[PDB]
Amino acid sequence: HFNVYKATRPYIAYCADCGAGHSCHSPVAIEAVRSEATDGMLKIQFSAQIGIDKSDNHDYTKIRYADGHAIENAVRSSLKVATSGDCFVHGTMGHFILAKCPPGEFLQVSIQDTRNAVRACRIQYHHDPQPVGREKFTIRPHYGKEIPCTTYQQTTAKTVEEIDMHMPPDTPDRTLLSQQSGNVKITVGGKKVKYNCTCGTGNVGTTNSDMTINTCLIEQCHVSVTDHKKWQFNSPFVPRADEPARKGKVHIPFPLDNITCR
Amino acid sequence: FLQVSIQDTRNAVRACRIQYHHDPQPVGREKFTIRPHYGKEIPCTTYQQTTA
Amino acid sequence: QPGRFGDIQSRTVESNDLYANTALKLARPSPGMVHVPYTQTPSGFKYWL
Amino acid sequence: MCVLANATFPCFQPPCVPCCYENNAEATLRMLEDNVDRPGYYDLLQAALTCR
Amino acid sequence: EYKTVVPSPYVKCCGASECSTKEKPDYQCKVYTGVYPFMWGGAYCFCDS
Ligand SMILES: *[C@@H]1O[C@H](CO)[C@@H](O[C@@H]2O[C@H](CO)[C@@H](O[C@@H]3O[C@H](CO)[C@@H](O)[C@H](O)[C@@H]3O)[C@H](O)[C@H]2NC(C)=O)[C@H](O)[C@H]1NC(C)=O
Ligand SMILES: *[C@@H]1O[C@H](CO)[C@@H](O[C@@H]2O[C@H](CO)[C@@H](O[C@@H]3O[C@H](CO)[C@@H](O)[C@H](O)[C@@H]3O)[C@H](O)[C@H]2NC(C)=O)[C@H](O)[C@H]1NC(C)=O
Repeated sequence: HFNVYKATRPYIAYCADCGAGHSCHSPVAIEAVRSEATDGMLKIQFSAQIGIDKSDNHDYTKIRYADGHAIENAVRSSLKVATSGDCFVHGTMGHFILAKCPPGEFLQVSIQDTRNAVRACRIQYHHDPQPVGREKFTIRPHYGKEIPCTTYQQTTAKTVEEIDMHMPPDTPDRTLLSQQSGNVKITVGGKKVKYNCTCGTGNVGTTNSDMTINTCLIEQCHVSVTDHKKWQFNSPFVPRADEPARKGKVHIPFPLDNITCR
Repeated sequence: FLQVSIQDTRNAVRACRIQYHHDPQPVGREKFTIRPHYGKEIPCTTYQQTTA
Repeated sequence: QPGRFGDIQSRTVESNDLYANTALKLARPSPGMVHVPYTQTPSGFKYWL
Repeated sequence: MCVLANATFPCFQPPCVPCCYENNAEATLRMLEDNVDRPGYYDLLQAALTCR
Repeated sequence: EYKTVVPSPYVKCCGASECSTKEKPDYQCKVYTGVYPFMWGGAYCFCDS
């Protein structure tokens, strides 16, 4: 069947603080948190999509994440989501993770890097659940009524939902310029890098292989990997490549459904 | 309170906890919890890592 | 009115037309960042609840 | 009901069948980026990224 | 309850962009001049200001 998560990639966005009070571009940036389920279940949204390995195969243990225009994968274990206490992870698919957290004033998600280094993001969120009914109990009893309530299910059938997707912008880089002696070289690897230089009418246009300048210094030429060929996400932390926009559509998992609470 | 602990030679935890009432309040006129991605810049003071 | 009951009003649950009034405003981005800051009065339905 | 340039083909049977993405990824994506307002989008997306 | 939709910003390297009006509920659009954004590996839009 359709494997829609083949034209999508993890990306790198700007997280407010990475668990230490300092801000840096993390691969596990947190987008909006949705909590319209009565029993108190959250739909946290990553940036680094999970459940699908680097080779675009469904795996229960590998999750993709972006690392400098290069995709790797990390073990699904060590995916820790927490609030004032320590949450419980229910669902896992795509960008979205389901959790039931104790009350608190923030939440963070983190996972080990390829070299086993924690990559965390922390967002301010006032979580305080109130169970359906007229009593503010904590855990379910072994004798009681049944009251209707709503929750997020684990089904991934047709849902009638949308995410806007677009092609990634011209990612800039500077580690690909190497000044040897009065000339620079551009690294390759599949990245059809775009360039713009000021030295002697310069050079406008995109290459696909190595190139030499022979004329000017480093601080005139530039690297702008274009990539394309994969939809990223429509996030406010990463720019667009064109004014009239392109836009796509993907269905989010875990719809909302009726159950009964005790 | 707070406690500090670290393993012995034989991997036995050695601990010590002291009573301490900790309740920080950020500088300014809002008692926010973590820093935003858009705001003002207010001076403060902190301990630096340098050992000069 | 913004911030109270019926800030956004839809003539029917399936109706396409929508009237929203929540004092959405945009602010200049900080130097060296890409974030599109904005400010908005919170939902009127939640405060009515 | 979907259109490509001047094709106007049914969305259920795109002209790229089969392996639309594998043959030409970028062409497939730019194809899907003009049908977002067409009601027959999803069935096109079903066919576009499906082949054995 | 409402839901604020914020599409990704459009940064024009070495140029100027013009705002266009649309028929959307509570639409807001503005253009800011003199930005010098940054990304993870380096700051694109070579033009200084
Ligand atoms: C590669 O980078 C150079 C900058 O080093 C870009 O040149 C810049 O081009 C823009 C418009 O194409 C210029 O903006 C306007 O130019 C007119 C020209 O008369 C001027 O009157 C305006 O006041 C405004 O500056 C900009 O000046 C120019 N910068 C220069 C020459 O240093 C070039 O566009 C880049 N390549 C591509 C393909 O965009
Ligand atoms: C949980 O159960 C409730 C009720 O058991 C579901 O609400 C029901 O949703 C259907 C939508 O298919 C409503 O039908 C609608 O009827 C109106 C006419 O009044 C029509 O214009 C619509 O096109 C649609 O056919 C139904 O009225 C509504 N029930 C009530 C009492 O309002 C709910 O969808 C279930 N699922 C959840 C909450 O996730």
